[PDB]
Amino acid sequence: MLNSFKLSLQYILPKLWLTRLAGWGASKRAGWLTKLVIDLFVKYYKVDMKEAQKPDTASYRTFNEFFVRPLRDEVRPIDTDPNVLVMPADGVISQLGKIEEDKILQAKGHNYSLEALLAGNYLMADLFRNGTFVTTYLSPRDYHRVHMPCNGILREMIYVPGDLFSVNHLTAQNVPNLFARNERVICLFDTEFGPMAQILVGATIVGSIETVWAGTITPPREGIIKRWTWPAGENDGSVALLKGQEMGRFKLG
Amino acid sequence: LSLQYILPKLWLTRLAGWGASKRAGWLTKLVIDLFVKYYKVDMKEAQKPDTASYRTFNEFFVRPLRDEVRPIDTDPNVLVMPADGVISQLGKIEEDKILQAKGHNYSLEALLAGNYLMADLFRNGTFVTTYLSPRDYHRVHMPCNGILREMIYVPGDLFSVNHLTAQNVPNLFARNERVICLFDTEFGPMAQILVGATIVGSIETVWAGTITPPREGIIKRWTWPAGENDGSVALLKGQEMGRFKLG
Amino acid sequence: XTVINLFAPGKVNLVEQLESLSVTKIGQPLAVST
Amino acid sequence: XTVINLFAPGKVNLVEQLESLSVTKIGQPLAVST
Ligand SMILES: CCCCCCCCCCCCO[C@@H]1O[C@H](CO)[C@@H](O[C@H]2O[C@H](CO)[C@@H](O)[C@H](O)[C@H]2O)[C@H](O)[C@H]1O
Repeated sequence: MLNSFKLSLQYILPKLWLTRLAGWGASKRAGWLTKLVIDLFVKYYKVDMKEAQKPDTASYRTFNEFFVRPLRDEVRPIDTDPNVLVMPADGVISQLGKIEEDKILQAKGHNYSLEALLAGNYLMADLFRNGTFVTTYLSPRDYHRVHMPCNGILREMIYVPGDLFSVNHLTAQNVPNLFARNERVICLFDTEFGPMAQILVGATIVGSIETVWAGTITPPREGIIKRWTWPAGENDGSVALLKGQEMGRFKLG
Repeated sequence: LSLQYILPKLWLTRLAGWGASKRAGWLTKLVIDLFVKYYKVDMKEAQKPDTASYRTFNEFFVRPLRDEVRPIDTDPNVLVMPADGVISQLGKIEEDKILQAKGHNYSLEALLAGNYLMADLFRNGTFVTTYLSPRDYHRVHMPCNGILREMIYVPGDLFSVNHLTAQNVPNLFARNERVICLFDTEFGPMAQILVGATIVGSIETVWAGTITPPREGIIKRWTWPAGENDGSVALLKGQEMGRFKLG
Repeated sequence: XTVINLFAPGKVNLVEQLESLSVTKIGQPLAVST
Repeated sequence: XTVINLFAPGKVNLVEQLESLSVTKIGQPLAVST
């Protein structure tokens, strides 16, 4: 119905082979060539290296080291009202607002299912029916680690296999279920504000997802849904994170 | 084995589906005759043994048989085979573990797309994996009377589902596109899972028609009420419940 | 294609002569109540 | 990339000035308890 070369590429391109290839290159200690790619990236995407702990591009041994570069604490002060949930990621708001029954906005006019986002987990969907959602978009120029909006006890993590569509205005408007079909990690926490999900969704090239408690979840890509549980916070074996603390990140591969 | 990872399995599936849905007269008939030749199809078993009788290749692929050629066992204590072909593997579910091939296990939870509550129904139970080939009848029939409770469409890959891939591709049945059907029966809760493969990627049930294509990349769950309720769906032992075709 | 059946524990016995590569036909015996 | 947050009904109000293309910075306000 829409006749777009770019949309066709999303379906035509071997997005996974490209993601693997880029992950291979981004893991190489390639000295001057590593440094060149980083300098060209920083120039083309207008990265603010002043915000990084190591502002010198020669300090990074691999591209991925640079892509996941840490910031200076002082440059992201954590709001101190314990009634304030804070932004988990640097970037822009894609969409946000009320979950209209099961319905989340992907773009103006274009909905998707909460149950579909949560891989058919109707019991976890029930926690969030008629609740609230925020979708943050991280770009190549942004810091690529993700932090807690509030204190949380980790209860549940679900790895979901999927595609590696690009994320932009064309895909957000034209690929149905973009965030519900792309590879992703669902994290469920107990918080003071009730149950909270923080879902990390991959994209072409930026396909690798880590959490601080499990390391790299993907790659490799084994094709199946995997579920992990943790007990309530009063119990041995529980996992606890503070507001503003790092909980995961994205990288190439 | 290398081909399985390189080949654009879904492009090939879509292409074949397009061709197999065309009312293409002589060309339809040619492809059917070549298929019947190459795969040694027994057309004596079909209701319409005449290959000109089929307006599309898919019509032929899903050709009905004559009742008399598949008598349904009569003991109401006997569950019958759902599909023509060969047993791939069968036996006990070892806790969460199902045998794919010698030396290859897979997770019941992974087969059921993370549905731990449906996995609990079958922990330490029994499983049967039937393999249908291109020569076989491609519709699937009830092993006993059942009330449909739950259907789950699961997106995935379209690996080929032969003895070589069964031996070499980890989680083959848990990663391939598939439909999970859950029934109440006299013998307790029972699943009949229809798993697709390269080219043969289209899955129907009699109650919902074609589930896939299209391929929208999300898990979809449908529920039906208990028996003798409005909107209830009930099927008899040996009755058709679904099928596979190209696309 | 492939069809996978699951039955709850202790509900059926597979007919004993079925093993890997046994020929299947719709309507033939697969398992019996316990 | 993408991060999606889900919160239970009645539990938070989004900061009222946030909309599509609002700049996000880790540690800045996103929502308040009710
Ligand atoms: C997507 C981002 C792309 C970033 C740029 C990618 C460029 C890829 C170039 C491919 C070749 C680089 O491959 C890289 O070769 C150099 C050789 O100098 C090796 O370098 C390593 O071993 C050699 C000795 O054997 C040492 O002198 C060197 O100090 C050490 O870091 C790396 O172990 C290897 O990873």
